[PDB]
Amino acid sequence: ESTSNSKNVPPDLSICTFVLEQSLSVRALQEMLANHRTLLYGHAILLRHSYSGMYLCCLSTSRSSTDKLAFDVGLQEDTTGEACWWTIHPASKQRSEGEKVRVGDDLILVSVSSERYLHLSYGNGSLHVDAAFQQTLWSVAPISSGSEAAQGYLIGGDVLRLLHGHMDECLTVPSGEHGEEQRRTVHYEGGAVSVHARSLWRLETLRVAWSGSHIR
Amino acid sequence: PGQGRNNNGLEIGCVVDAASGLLTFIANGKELSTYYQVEPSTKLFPAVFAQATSPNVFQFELGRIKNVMPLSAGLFKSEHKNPVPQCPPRLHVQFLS
Amino acid sequence: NANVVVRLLIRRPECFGPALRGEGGNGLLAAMEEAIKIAEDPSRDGPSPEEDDTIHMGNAIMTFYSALIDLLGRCAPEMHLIHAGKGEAIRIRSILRSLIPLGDLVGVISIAFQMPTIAKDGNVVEPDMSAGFCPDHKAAMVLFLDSVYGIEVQDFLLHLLEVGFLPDLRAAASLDTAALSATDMALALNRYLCTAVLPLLTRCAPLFAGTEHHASLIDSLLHTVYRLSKGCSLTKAQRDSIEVCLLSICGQLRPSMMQHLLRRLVFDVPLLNEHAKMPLKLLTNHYERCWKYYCLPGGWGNFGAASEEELHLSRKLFWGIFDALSQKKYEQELFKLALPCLSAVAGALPPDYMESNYVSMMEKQSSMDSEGNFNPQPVDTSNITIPEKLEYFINKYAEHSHDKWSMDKLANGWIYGEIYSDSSKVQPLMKPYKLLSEKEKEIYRWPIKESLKTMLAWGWRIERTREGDSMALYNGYSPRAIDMSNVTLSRDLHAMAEMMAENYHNIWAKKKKMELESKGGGNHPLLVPYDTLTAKEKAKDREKAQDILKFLQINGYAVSRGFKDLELDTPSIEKRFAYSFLQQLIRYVDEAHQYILE
Amino acid sequence: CSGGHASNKEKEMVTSLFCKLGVLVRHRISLFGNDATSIVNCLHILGQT
Amino acid sequence: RDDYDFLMQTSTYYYSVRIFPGQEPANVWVGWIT
Repeated sequence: ESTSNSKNVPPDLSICTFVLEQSLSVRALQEMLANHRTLLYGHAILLRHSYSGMYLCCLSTSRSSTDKLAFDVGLQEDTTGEACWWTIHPASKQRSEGEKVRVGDDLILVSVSSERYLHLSYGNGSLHVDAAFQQTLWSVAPISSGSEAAQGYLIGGDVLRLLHGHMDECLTVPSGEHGEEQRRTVHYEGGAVSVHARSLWRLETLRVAWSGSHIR
Repeated sequence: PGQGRNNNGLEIGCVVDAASGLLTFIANGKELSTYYQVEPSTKLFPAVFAQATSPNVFQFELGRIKNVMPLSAGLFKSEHKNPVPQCPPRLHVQFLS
Repeated sequence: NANVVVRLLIRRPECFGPALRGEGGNGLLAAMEEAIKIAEDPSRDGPSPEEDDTIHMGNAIMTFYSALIDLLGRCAPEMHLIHAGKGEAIRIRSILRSLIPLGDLVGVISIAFQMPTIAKDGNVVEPDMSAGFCPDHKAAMVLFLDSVYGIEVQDFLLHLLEVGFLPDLRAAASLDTAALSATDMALALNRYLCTAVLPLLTRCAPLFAGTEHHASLIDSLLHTVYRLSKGCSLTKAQRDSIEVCLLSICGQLRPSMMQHLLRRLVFDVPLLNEHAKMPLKLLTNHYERCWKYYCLPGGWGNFGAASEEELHLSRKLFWGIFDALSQKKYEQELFKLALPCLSAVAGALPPDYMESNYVSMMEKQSSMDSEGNFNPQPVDTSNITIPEKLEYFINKYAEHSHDKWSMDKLANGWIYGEIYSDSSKVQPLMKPYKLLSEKEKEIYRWPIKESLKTMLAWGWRIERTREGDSMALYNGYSPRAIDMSNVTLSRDLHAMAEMMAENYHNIWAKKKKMELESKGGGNHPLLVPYDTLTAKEKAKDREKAQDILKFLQINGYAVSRGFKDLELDTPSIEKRFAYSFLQQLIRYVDEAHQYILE
Repeated sequence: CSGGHASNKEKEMVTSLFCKLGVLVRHRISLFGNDATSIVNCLHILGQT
Repeated sequence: RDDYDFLMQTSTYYYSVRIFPGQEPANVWVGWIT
């Protein structure tokens, strides 16, 4: 998903956001497979898709985008196995294995299952993300932290309803008429639209980094 | 008459006039000499006794000929007045065992 | 070390060459074929401004790719680690499997070779290996296929035999003359086979257990391996590898699938020469394993019993080996190996086995011979005369064959032959068979004449049925297809069809061998016995014979071998194998008593 | 049940073979050397048969 | 051509058995059983 064109086309970060479940070491992960924490270089991390709840993995099947050697990167439900774990490594010489991973550093991700890099391929007319042998530098940017201040306190990326009165009306669009042209109008409506999905709105900040922070 | 069975395979048509209980057989468009006269209220199951000398043996073709109902009309009360041939799933091939 | 090397190679993927690097690079099979084409082309093979300065870039490319595949195969993890399921080993095996598709390996193995040939004045023309495709290049493919992919499924094993291994086994068994067996390609093929192919088959022998529907291929495998063993210029290790492969396969084959192998051994084991030791052990193992298949009348359960042909062949084995051993002088190893064979054959043969008075006429012992093993001798049809009553069937079958030919031509797309249009290739004139000129009758009639005269010479009755053919004889181009695909023959009909197909192959082989001797060289792959041929090569002869028999059956002309046993010939006092054995045993004991008396 | 019975002449030949082997083995074990075990075993099995 | 009135009012039913070519008709019997 493009983000440099934010001023022209807003990106969809709701499907780009990932969560770092575990950061076990290589040996610990191998032992566990045989059977909070700060991320450090050389560890194997587990990435959970925030929206779908699945896990980033190197799929065995590959569409073979003229490479014939790169697997496809996708999502799978099962966290069992070595497909969902990715070892993180420094990209430049200024960082080494075992160093605490900084926010602004560029990372190299290696699939545990196949030893293929998380690689960006130019082969197609569009750009493809696939598990290949050529390394691609990935920059990890934070969206939200472990604070999550209270239950209220609007944060970026939140889905909510814009109540007009004291839970009297909600901002929404016509939906029951079943017409695409006239679903574009905006109005306050009262009733069960307060529990329907026709009155749900998502707050999207104009910044990529820390887009899930508190709204000021 | 001996033929090569090349234009078509052997097509023996069985005809039952149930109002008269008459059973007739057609070989290749000509009525065979053999015929039968069954009793009233007789229930006749269509059948074939075949000895396998080929992979493909035969076909129960549930069609019709001129001025005759198909078998499905007789078998099913709902399709009694329907001249369109049908093979509903209830009609299947059973074998002696 | 293997893990480190594989990781370095995948990190730097340019080490695999233009092919295998991805991003437009073709496959290994395409690269090898292009290398062969480059080797053929002088412009790219040489510089064009002892090996000396020449490099033979095509051979260089082949050697590079073979070496890369060999290194990867050696870097593949071991089976104990794979069974233990260690993650790094599984990952490495998966990486290698992704790098090299199985189809590429099978295709490179299926790639054919260049064979040394004989040229006029009787000299040898031997293509150079330094500028050509070598068996070492496939010895690497076999290593990779076994190490990474492995052969653990019968379908893949049989497919790989019929596409890649059997052609090369036949190709090395064909180079068994004095002039060719000492050349380079024969000497490299022997090494490649006996070090890569035969051990692989030995290790995959348990997958040969249930191959009852691939007899035409397993027979070819057995016969070619046996001919390789009989051949010379083989080292002791190569002979031992051939022996272990043959014993391992024969120990898992069904009893009925070694009929032709036994039929070939009955002519070599009696000689009791040096070569007659591995056959002498095959017979022992086979008759110790499958003795119920011969002894008990019920059989071995799923496998049934013998067809009296195998019993006659076993009796001939026993008596030939016994008589030859009696005449021969004493050799320690030969007499240590012959006695178990005799005992096993005697135990397998039922004591009350009465000799078959029905000795089938014209058994194909003339199809082979001593030290030639292949003498194509078709059954003579010149002296026999056609019956006067089969002319109607001649015309019917000639018309039907012409109709099928016309349908094939229409499928090709050629238009109706109103006039002789050779420019548009409408020359066959595509007319109804009646309108075809009487001069062109022969092109369709004569093969039918040959087939009927052969069947007559084999003493067969083509008997016409009054109840089936009387109404038949009483009763711009629109060809009509007599679709005989669904027509099915009986078991004896299949036997006769196979016999006629073998006769057709013998005719073609004799003609081609005369042409080959006239040309002074150029051996053809198909100059091998019908039993050694595979099904896809026997297909056209089998279809011709089946088509003729099916047309006869459809028209009602029943084809019967038609020989009746003159009498039952029970003589339990004369015809029993046990009776003959006891007679000769008593005779030998009496002779020994007389000798000890003097 | 499966295999047939030996003929009367067959059993006559078996008995004749046993008798001839006995006549051979009479007083000639030393001349037979180490084979005397083989001859006596043949006589044993024939005696059972 | 079949006439519709007779077609609807008739009590005559037909089926057929096609014995395929290559199968001997002498080993096939076609008809009805109770």
